[PDB]
Amino acid sequence: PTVKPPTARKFIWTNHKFNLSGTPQQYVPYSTTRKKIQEWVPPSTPYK
Amino acid sequence: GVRTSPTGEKVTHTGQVYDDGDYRKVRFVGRQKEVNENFAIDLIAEQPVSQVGSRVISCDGGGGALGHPRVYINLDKETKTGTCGYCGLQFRQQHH
Amino acid sequence: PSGEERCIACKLCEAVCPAQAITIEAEPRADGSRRTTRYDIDMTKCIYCGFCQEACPVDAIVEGPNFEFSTETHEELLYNKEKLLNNGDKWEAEIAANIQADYLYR
Amino acid sequence: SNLIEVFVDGQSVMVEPGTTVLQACEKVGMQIPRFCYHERLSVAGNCRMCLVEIEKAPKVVAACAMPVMKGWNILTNSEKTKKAREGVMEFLLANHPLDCPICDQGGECDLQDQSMMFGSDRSRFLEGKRAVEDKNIGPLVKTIMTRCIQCTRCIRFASEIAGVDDLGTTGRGNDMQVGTYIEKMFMSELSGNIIDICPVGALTSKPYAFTARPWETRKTESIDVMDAVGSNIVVSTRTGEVMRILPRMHEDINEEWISDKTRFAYDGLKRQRLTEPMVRNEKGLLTHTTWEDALSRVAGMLQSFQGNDVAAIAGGLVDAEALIALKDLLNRVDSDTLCTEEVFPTAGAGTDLRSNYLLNTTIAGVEEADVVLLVGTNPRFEAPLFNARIRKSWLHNDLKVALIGSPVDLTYRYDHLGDSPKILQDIASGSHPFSQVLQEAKKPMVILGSSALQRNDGAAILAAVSNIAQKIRTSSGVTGDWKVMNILHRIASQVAALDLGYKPGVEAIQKNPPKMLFLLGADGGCITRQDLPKDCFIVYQGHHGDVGAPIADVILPGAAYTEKSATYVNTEGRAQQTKVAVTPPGLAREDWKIIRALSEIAGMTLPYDTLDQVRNRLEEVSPNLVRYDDVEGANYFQQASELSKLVNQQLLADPLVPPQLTIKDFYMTDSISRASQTMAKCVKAVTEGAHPSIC
Amino acid sequence: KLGLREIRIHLCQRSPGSQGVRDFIEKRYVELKKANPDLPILIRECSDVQPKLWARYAFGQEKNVSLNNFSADQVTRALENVLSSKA
Amino acid sequence: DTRPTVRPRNDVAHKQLSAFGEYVAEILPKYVQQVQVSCFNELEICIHPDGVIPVLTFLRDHSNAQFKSLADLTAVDIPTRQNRFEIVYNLLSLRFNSRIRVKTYTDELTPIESSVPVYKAANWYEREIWDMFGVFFANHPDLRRILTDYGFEGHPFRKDFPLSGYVELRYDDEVKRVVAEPVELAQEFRKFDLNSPWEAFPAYRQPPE
Amino acid sequence: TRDTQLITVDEKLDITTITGVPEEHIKTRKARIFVPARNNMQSGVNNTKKWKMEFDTRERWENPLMGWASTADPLSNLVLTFSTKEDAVAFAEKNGWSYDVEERKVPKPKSKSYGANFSWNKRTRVSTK
Amino acid sequence: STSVKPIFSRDMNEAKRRVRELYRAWYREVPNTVHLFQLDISVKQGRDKVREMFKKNAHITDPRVVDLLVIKGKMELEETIKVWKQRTHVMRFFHETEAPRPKDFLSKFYVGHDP
Ligand code: SF4
Ligand code: SF4
Ligand code: SF4
Ligand code: SF4
Ligand code: FES
Ligand SMILES: [K+]
Ligand SMILES: [Zn+2]
Repeated sequence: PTVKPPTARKFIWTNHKFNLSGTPQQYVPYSTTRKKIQEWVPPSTPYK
Repeated sequence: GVRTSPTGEKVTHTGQVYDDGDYRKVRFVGRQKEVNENFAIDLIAEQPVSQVGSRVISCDGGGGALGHPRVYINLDKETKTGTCGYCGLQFRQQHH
Repeated sequence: PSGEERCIACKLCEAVCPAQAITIEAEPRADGSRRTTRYDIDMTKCIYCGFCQEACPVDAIVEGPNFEFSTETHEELLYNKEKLLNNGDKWEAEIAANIQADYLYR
Repeated sequence: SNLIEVFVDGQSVMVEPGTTVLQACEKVGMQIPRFCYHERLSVAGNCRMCLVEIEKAPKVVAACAMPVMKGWNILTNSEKTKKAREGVMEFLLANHPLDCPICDQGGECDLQDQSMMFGSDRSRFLEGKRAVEDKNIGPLVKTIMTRCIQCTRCIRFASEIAGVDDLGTTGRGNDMQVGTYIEKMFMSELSGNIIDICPVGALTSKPYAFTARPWETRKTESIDVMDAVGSNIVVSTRTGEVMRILPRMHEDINEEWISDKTRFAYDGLKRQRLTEPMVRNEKGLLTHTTWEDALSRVAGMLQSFQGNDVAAIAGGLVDAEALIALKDLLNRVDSDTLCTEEVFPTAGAGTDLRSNYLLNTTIAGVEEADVVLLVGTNPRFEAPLFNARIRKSWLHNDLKVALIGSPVDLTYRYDHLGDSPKILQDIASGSHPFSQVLQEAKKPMVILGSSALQRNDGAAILAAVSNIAQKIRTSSGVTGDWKVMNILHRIASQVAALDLGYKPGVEAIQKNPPKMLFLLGADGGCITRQDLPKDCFIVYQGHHGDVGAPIADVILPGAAYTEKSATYVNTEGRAQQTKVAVTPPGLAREDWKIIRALSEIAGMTLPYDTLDQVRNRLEEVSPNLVRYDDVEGANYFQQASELSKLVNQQLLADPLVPPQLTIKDFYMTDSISRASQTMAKCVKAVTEGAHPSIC
Repeated sequence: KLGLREIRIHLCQRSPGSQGVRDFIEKRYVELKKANPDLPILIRECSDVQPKLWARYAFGQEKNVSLNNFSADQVTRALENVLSSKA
Repeated sequence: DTRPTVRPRNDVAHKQLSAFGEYVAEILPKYVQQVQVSCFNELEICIHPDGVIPVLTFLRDHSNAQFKSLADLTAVDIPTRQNRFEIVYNLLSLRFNSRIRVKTYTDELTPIESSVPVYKAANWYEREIWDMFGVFFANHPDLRRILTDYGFEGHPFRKDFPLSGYVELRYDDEVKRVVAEPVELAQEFRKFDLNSPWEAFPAYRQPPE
Repeated sequence: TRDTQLITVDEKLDITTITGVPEEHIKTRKARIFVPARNNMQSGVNNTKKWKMEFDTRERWENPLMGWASTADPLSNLVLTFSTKEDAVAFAEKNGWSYDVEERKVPKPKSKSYGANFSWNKRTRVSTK
Repeated sequence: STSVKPIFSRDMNEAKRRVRELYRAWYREVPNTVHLFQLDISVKQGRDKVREMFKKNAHITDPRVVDLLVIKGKMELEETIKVWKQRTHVMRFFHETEAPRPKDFLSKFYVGHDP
C-alpha cells in the first residue's frame, strides 16, 4: 500500500477492527424485518 | 442516519427495532446490536443531479463491466428527474 | 462509489445457492428503489462455492479474502444484512482491488 | 361431417372449418410461440412470433390468424420456421431494456422463456436502445413502458372484456407508445387483469412490487369469497406468508379473470386481525385470555339459556362447516333462531325450494340466452365476473339486455325500462312493449339481484319477477329444459346458509330479542345493543375486529378463507372448497373447531371430531354441499309460483336503487376489504384522483 | 317441548327409484306447505342419492326414513307419520 | 460434423450395438422385452425379472459377449408405474471393450433373484438397493442395511420419502444418551418451482393425452 | 408362461406397515390429486400436462433467532408426479393416505376469426387495432 | 391380476408359522439384551415392548406383507444379538425424552392446529 494505495471511499472503515468474538462487542444475529401481521387493539372506552 | 427508539435501541436502515415488551432484546444484554451506520438512502440523496443535453441518457453504473447492466433513461418528463433503476443516480435535461 | 447499495433484490444468488444458505426479503424503499429488507447468509450452511458472486448481475455479493473469522458460538455465524454490509465497508479497499485484478477472467 | 383434414408435421388431424393454424397444432399437443395472440381476445396478428411454414408454400403464415385450408401440412419445426422465430425474437429484444434483475416479471416472463426456447443466444445489436417515459394509470398497475413490446393485449382487453376504451397507441413507427395519451386512471373492476395478460413486465402489480420471485412461491388452489361468484384463484405464499392472488382458469365461472377486490384485498388479511381470545374484565374492557377461560364463560352462559333466548347471526364470509356446527350447537338448546345478515323473502315456499334462491341458468348459461332482464341490480359491482359474462354474450351473441333499476354504467349499452318496481306489473300483464320481447325470445333470462330483496317489499318484488318468469316458461315458445328465473347473490355464505336451513335476515331476532347472541363473523351492523335486552351476552367469532368485536363480551379468534379448508356455495348452487394456504395468525383456530370445542365444554358434544366427519354431516343436511365443482339442477318453479300468490304484498313506491352506484362503493364491502390499505388507496384514487416508479 | 322442528326431503332428479317423491312434490307439496306454514320443509335434490326423509325434533334429535322405491302414496303416508306423532 | 459446439456423432458404434442388441434378443426371446440404442451409442436390454440370472449368465459367459465386470447395479423409483422400481445393471466387457445395460422391474412386494452367483460384486450393491429402496433380493448370502442407521425405518431413496426424514438425533442430558425425536427444522427447506411452462425439446414430445 | 410357481393373493394392496412412515402421517393427512393450473402470468401450457399429489399444508412459524420459517411437517415439500389420475389414486390407496381428486380442467375450443374484427353489422367490430 | 411371486410363504398359515417363530426368538433374547446392554429396564418391560410391536401389525392378511415384516424383524434381532446396535438404538423403542402428545380433541385444540 505504500506504493499502490487503495481507492478511497467515504463509507470504508477508517479504523480496522479485529475478531471481536467472545467480547462484549461481538455480533449477535437478529431479524432485520418488521412485523407482518398487525393485531387488533380493543377500544379504551368501556361501552355500555 | 441511525435513530434510537425511546428504549435507546438503534433503529436499522430497514426500520427494525424491538418493542419495549419484546423479550428478544435480551440477546443484546452484555453484547451489542450490529447496525450499519452508512444508510444508503441518505448517501444516494447526497449525489447531485447531472445535467445532460439529450432526450435519452444511458447509465452503466460507472466502471464499465464493473458496474451494472446498461439501461437507458427517458428525460422527456419535465416535472421530475430521471432515475437509474440500479444505482439511483439522477439525470435531468439541460433547460429541456 | 456513491455509497448506494449494489444489491437490487433480484434473488439470483438465493436461487443458485447450492446449500440454500441465503434468505432474502425485499420491498419498495421509501424513495422507491428495489432493495432488500433481509439478507441473511447462514455461514454454517454455506459451502463457500462462489456461485452467488457468479450469479449477481451487479457485483453486490462477493466472497472476500478474509479467512480468519472463527467464532465461539454458532449464532455468530448466522450473518444478516447488517453484518454483511459491515464486511463490505470493512474489506472494500481489498475486495475492490482483487476484483480489479480478476474481472477480466470473469 | 364438415370437418376438414390437415397435417401437423405429417400427423393427420380433423378440424372444423374456420380453425386456425395455431389451433390445429394444439390438437396434437404442439403450442406455437405467441405474444399478441390470446385465446380470449381479438386476433391481432402483429407480433409475428407465430410464423409457421406451410409445406409447398414460399411464405410463412401468421399461425394465429391464418385459417387452415384442406390438405395443409403445417411444419412447426423446419429451418424456415425456426429462422423466422429467431429473427422476430431478435427484433423484440433489440430495444428491450436490461431490466431482468429489477423487473417483477423475471422468472415468469414469456419474453425470457421464449427467448431461451425459440430465439438465439446472443445479440448483434450495436446501437443505443429506445427509452419511453412511464405513465400513471392508477394505484394498482405499475407501468414501465420501456419494457412494452407493443403487443396490444391490454388495448384489446380493456375495450372488449372490460368495455373501457381508455388505452390505445399514440404515434407511429418505432416511437409507437401504448397509453391513455392524457393523464387518466384505468380504474375498473377488472383493471388488475391487464397485469396477467401483459407478457412482459411493462404492466405489473404495485402492491406486489419487489416482494417475491416466481420460483420461491407455493401455489394453493382456493376459492374467492369477496363475492358470490366463487372465482377460482391461486394463493401464492412464501415462508408462511400470503404474497399475491392469481386467477385460476375455470371456463364455467370466471374464465381466467378476477375482480380487483379478489386480486388486491388480500393485504387486509394482515391488518386488524383477532389473534387471541378476549373477555371483558371488571373494568368493562376487552382483555386477552386463554381458550380454556374464554370458552368456559360462553359454555357457562349457553347452559343457562335455551329456546328463544340463544340466537346467532351468520356473517358474509362464514363457511358451511361453521354454519352447520353452530346450527347443531344451538339446536341442542332448543334454539332455531339461526339468522343471516342478508335478507331474503320467506313468504310462499321461502327457502324450501332451492330454485327459489339460485342462479338456475348457471353463469355459463348466459351465453345461450338471447334476452336478459336485470331487476334492481348493479351486476358490474355486485358480481364483476358475472357482468363480464353478460358483455361477452352481448358482444359475440348480439344479446339484448334490459334493466329495471337505476341507470348505472354496465360497460355495455342496455335498454332502460325505468326504475319503479311497478313496471314489473306491466310486463306481467302486457301493457309494457318489452313484454313482447320476452315472449318472442327463445331463451329469455330474468335476474333479480339479492340487493333488491333487502327492501321491505322483497316479497312483492320476488313474486312480481317470478310471475314474469312464469308467464314465459309455461306459455309455449321456450324449450323445456331452460330455466328463466334467477337470483344474483352478493354474499359468499348466503346460498350455503339457506341450503342448511338458516332463517334469511335478522327479522327473527328483532321479534324475539335474545339474551345470548352469537355473531359469527357478522360485521354488517344489522343488530346492535340498541336492539337487544340490557346486559345481553354477545360472542363474536371471526378474523377481523371491524364492527362486531368492539361490542362483544367474548371474542373467539377464527380463520380467514386463506387459512382453512372450508366449503362455500356460489350464487348458482355450486359447492367449492378452499385450501389451507397459511395457518391462522396467533391463537386463532379453525371456525368449526371452536364450536366443537365449545360444545364439549358445555356438555353437548357434537358428533364429529374431524373435517371429514363434519362434511358427512353436511351431506345429511343437504347432499349437494359435498359435490364439489358440480351444479345440481333445481326444479319445481311451478310450486314456488303457486305458494307466492297466497299472500299479496304491495310494492313500495320508492324506486329500486342499488347500494353501489359508482366504483367508489365497490372497493369496500366486508371486513377484509375495509382492513386493506390497497382498497383504501383505490377509493382515494377514484374520488380525489391522482393529484415514484423506476424499477 | 317434543315437537317437530324441520323436515328435509332428499331425492334424485332422474333416478327411477325417486319417482314417488317427485310425484309427491309435483302435486302434494303445495298443500302440505299451506297446512304447515311455519314448518321448514327442505327439498334438497342431488344426483344419484337414495331418497330419505329427515325429521329434526327438539334438542337436536333427528330421525330419517328411507323413501327408496316408494310410491307417491307411501311418501304421503310417511310424512303424516312425522307431522302427527310429534315424538 | 465440423460444428465446434455440437457433440460429434459416432455411427459406426451405433450400428455395432444395434446388431448385438438383435443378437441378444434372438438368443433370449423368452425374457427380452425391448432393446434400444440411445443417440450417444449406449445399448439397453429390457427383460422380464424372471430372466435376471439367464440373461446375465449369458452375457458374462458367452464367447461373443464376455461381460465379465459388473460396473454398477442400481434401482430407480418411478411411482407412476405399477412396478415402481427399475433394477439397472451396467456391465463392462474388457475383451470387446463395450458396455451394455440390462433393465428389469419389480414392485414393493415382488422379490428379485439375486445376482451374487453371477457377479460377486452384486453382494453389496443389492444390500444398498434393499436398504435405500426396499426391494427384496431372494437367496442373498446376508441381506442387511448397509448405509442407513441401525433400526432406521423407511427406505430413503423412494420418491415419497421426505428429504429430511421423520426423525432427528440429539444428545439428551437427562438420560445421558443420544435420542431420536420427530423432525423439526429451524428453517424449512424452500421448494422452488423451476420448470419452464414452454416445451424445450420437440423431438421428445408425447402423443396428446 | 412363467415357471416361478405363483400364488393367488386376493386383497387390496396395502404397504402402510412396511413403508416405515409414522402413524400420525398416514391417517391425519390428506393428499390432493390434481393437474396444476396454468400460471396466469404466462401462456405456456407445459406445466399442466401431468398429475400431481400434494399434501395438506401444516403450520409454519417464525424462528425466534433469525425470523426464518420453521416447520414440523416432514411432508411439506413432497410433490409426486403421475402420468394419469388412476396412477395417482392407486399410489395414494396403496400407502393408506386419504385423497381428494380434482378432475382435469381443459380450455374449451374457441372460434377465432380475424375477419370478425371488421364486421358490417355486428358488435365484434373493433374500434382500434 | 391376483397371481404374484411369493417371498417365503404361500398362504397365511405358512406366514404365521414364521411370525410365531420370530416371536420366540425375540422372547428369548430380551433377557440377554437387558443384560449385555446394561439397560435400566426389566425383562417384563422389554418383553411387553416386543409384544406391543407384534400387535401393531396384527391386522395384516397379505402373506407377502407379513413376510417382509418377519424379514425386517429378523434383521432387527440380528443387530441386537451381535451388538451392532448401541444402547441408544435399543432404547429408541421407548421414546423416553418425548412428552406425551395429547389424544383428545380439546387438548389438541388448545396447543395447535394439527388434527
Ligand atoms: S458461496 Fe455459499 S452462499 Fe454463495 S452460492 Fe455457494 S454455498 Fe451459497
Ligand atoms: S446480492 Fe446480487 S444476486 Fe443476490 S439478490 Fe442482490 S443483486 Fe441479486
Ligand atoms: S419483461 Fe422483465 S423479465 Fe421479461 S425480458 Fe423484459 S426485463 Fe426481463
Ligand atoms: S403494455 Fe403489455 S399488454 Fe399492453 S401492449 Fe405493451 S406488452 Fe402488450
Ligand atoms: S401470436 Fe400470431 S402474430 Fe402474434
Ligand atoms: K405483466
Ligand atoms: Zn446506474
